Amino acid sequence: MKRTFQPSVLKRNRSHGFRARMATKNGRQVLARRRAKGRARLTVSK
Amino acid sequence: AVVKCKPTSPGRRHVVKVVNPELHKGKPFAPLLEKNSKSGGRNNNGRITTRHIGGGHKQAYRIVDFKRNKDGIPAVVERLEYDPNRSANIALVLYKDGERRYILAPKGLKAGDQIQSGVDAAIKPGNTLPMRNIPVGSTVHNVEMKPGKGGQLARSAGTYVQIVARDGAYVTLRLRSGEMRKVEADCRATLGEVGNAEHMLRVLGKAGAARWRGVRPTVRGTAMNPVDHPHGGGEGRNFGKHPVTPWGVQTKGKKTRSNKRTDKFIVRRRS
RNA sequence: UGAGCCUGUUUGAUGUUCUAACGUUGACCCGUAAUCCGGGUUGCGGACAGUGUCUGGUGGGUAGUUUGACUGGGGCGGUCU
RNA sequence: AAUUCCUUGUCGGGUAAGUUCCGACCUGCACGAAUGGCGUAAUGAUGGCCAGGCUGUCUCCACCCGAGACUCAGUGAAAUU
RNA sequence: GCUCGCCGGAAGACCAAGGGUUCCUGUCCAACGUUAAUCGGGGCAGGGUGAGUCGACCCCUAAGGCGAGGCCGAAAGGCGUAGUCGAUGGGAAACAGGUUAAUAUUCCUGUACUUGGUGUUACUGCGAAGGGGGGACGGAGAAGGCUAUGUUGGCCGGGCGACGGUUGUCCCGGUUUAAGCGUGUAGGCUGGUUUUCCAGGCAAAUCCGGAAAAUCAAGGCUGAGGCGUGAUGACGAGGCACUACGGUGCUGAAGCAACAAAUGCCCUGCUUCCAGGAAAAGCCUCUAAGCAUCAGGUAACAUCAAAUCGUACCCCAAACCGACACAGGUGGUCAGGUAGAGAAUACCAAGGCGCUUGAGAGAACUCGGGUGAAGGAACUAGGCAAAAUGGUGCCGUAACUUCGGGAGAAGGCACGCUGAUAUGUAGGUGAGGUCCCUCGCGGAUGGAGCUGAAAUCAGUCGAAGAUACCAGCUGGCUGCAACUGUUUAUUAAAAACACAGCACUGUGCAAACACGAAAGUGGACGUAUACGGUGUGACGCCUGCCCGGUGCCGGAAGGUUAAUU
RNA sequence: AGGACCGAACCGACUAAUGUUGAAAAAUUAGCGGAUGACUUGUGGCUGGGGGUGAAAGGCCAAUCAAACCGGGAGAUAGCU
Repeated sequence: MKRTFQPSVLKRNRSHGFRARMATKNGRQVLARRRAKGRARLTVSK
Repeated sequence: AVVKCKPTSPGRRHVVKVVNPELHKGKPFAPLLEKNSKSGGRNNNGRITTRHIGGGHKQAYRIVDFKRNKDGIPAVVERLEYDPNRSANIALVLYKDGERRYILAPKGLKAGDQIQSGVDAAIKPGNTLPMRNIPVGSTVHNVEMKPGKGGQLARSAGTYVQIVARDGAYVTLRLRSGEMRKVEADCRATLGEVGNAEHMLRVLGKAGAARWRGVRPTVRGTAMNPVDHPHGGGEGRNFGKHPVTPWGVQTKGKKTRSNKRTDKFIVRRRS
């Protein structure tokens, strides 16, 4: 049967990437929260 | 002509076609074509704004001349053509100086005919004159509303307008809807009436024909739930209420015109 | 043509004319290598249209809520001083 | 009658025997003309009824061919208390 | 190592997406592998990916995103011009053979090709952010020419058979060769050349467009295949001497014709139909500012450069999505033999596999199958399930009908093998020879060789000749919806939704209407034969009375009535 | 010529049996419908929660829909066990 997850690198990067987050005001708040928590990986950029 | 199809299949029983053995069988003039992309009824916000639109056949746009402001140089008709963007045929005309253009096709016009425009052109079909220079009681088509803007009235298949009177600097016209209107006397119009008067005798015959032209199904409001339409609900077939639109306004009689800037140009509403 | 006031004085009502506020999703020129925008000239309207404050009408399109107790189960019937 | 409670209404045909099916009658509890009335060739993994051929559906069950169930060696759960 | 079984339009071969060392070699069996393990996609160590021509990067745009100035909004922000990004699309160039434990159009051998810079010679009007050409485009159908590929002959090398025969009309194996360069064929499209004039292509133009004369009738573009060279090369069964059993070095026969033939190529072609079938750059041409000794442009030589990133392995699956070494899901390319209409089905070739617990015995009961005396729906809510029909050719076929249908209605008859007509028939393909020719991939005649249906008559075997897999059950009377379609992913596929047709009503263009505090946008680059809302639902005959109640449309004489004064 | 006819690849889901701590949190076996069209499929893009899309079933919006998921008001209130 067909399942929910179907990978694609281009779509992943265009959706949840560093530059996508930086392009708007709320992605920068997401980045600030994650930096405050102290995460090792900040985005999905590999 | 109008031709019936034979009942060789259930989808061909009720089809009537219009056939004209005079249109071009070939490619249109290329220097007068542009691109035309579809929308589906969506606007710049991405929302459906007009319902029941989507799909169809790919089409290209033909640049047609509605102004007719190249005066003093006669032309000759070359061929009649097909245009998928309107309900009337078009014609390709050549000018004595070596230029081509597109225009609407009047009734009774064939290849090899002369046309002209200006304040000193003959009164015969296909010519363009100001209505200051057209006799009262004439039949015209492709009429302007302001001087120098372009034709906006009587542009469909088999349509025309009458000049009924004249006074001062205005003219009075009767429209296909039964309404009387005033326009300035410097506006332009073309003699005759539009062609293809048999466009209303065709029967599509099946739903695929409607799909081919870009029309999607319409869903009745009495077959819905009371959360989608003011008409939905019931244990069976129940209406018990006054008909209304999907947004609450009453259809079947209520009026919707409100424009005080233009009411000075109406002499009697359509009857 | 309705009120004062003696044809003279100022405010009202209906109407015809006008241009200078205001409108132009009419035509031409420039910024410019541009169907946005701004300026210039010129036609068409014109104190109408449209906007702000206040005010009468309509408004299940939308929202917050109500729709009592006794009872040989509850409802219908009956009762509540 | 996709509509008729009394109801398996009364008459005719099909069966040895037919509350279902077909044709009529009119007493329409409570049909009816674009929330349409009466007909209609062809199409339907649509509802009801009748025939020919076919048969283990049945009177009424018998035998055979394979995979488990049983014994030996290896690994090794579960709900519940 | 020998025998046995299974797939073979796949359970074989190569990729894109996704994964990232799972690839080869040595060593180890604690944990992992539904059992043991000397084994592994498991632990530890080393090795392995070689590009001017393959991709990416690069030049150009589509849907769409961002957006200097600008317009709009309490703030945050929204929409858009000039521009700038964005492939699933357009744009230069390579073939065959050999090699490693693991790479190959990249390494080696042989023969090729494309784009830029510099320099020397010879001639010369060059120049764009502009004009024109081309790139450049739909569905269905048909038949002519070819190739990939297969079969049979001929040629070469080998055999004379475990049990009757096998020196022959006998058995086995091979018979392969590319890109590039030259010739321009089957066929497709288009009249050629020269001179004069002009309100058009935002300015100009020798370019495009329009008009008028004279002359010649054959000039030009496109194009599969075949043929020559590449090739005195490479490859090739076998043989000659050594073996750590993986090989080394040399030698090396024949290497032709006929027939059949594609869903692949000519073909972006031809015919026909209506629903009328992308954009920009690379490329070819014309000129403006400007330079005219120069710069630049065209041709022949010598020379330099072509950078950087990917390249292992799996890819219908034990390596991707499903918590698992899970009976599920996943786009593209390749297409042998016999029987067959066939990419269906049966047995095989190249190739790959026997699915990670076994050994016995032959109770009841459960699951999947074969056969059954007499009867033939008596079973059951109901013929649920099972049983049955099933091909080609020809006879022959009702009520009703919108004249197309119903119809494959229903019901019948023939079907294997051998011989003759005819030592291979009708048809298809087609060499040698003889003539003509504007001399060539030519034209006419001729029939050697190869291939090959269907029919009639006469004999013969079995119970059965459409013998296996494959392959419609048929008729009669009634309710509903006219028809093909759509629907509750995961208990409802229908009489429910849609549909072509009919009617009422709104809308004069800055249109009604809808998304938006607004700017703006769709309706539509449309204009009453157009567009929005509402009800009915092919077609035939039809659609009767009521305006008291609630809505909607018109009227303005009277009565009541807000802010303001 | 055809929203024509029989039928594989491809797209679906009408009947029966097995399975129900399943090989599988929707499958397998034998039959079944469409198959040149209102057809099917690869890559990318747009529509955001009182909102979207819907040939209309209260259908779908990441195994969740008569108002999605996550973090806050928050130790909401609970004459109830």
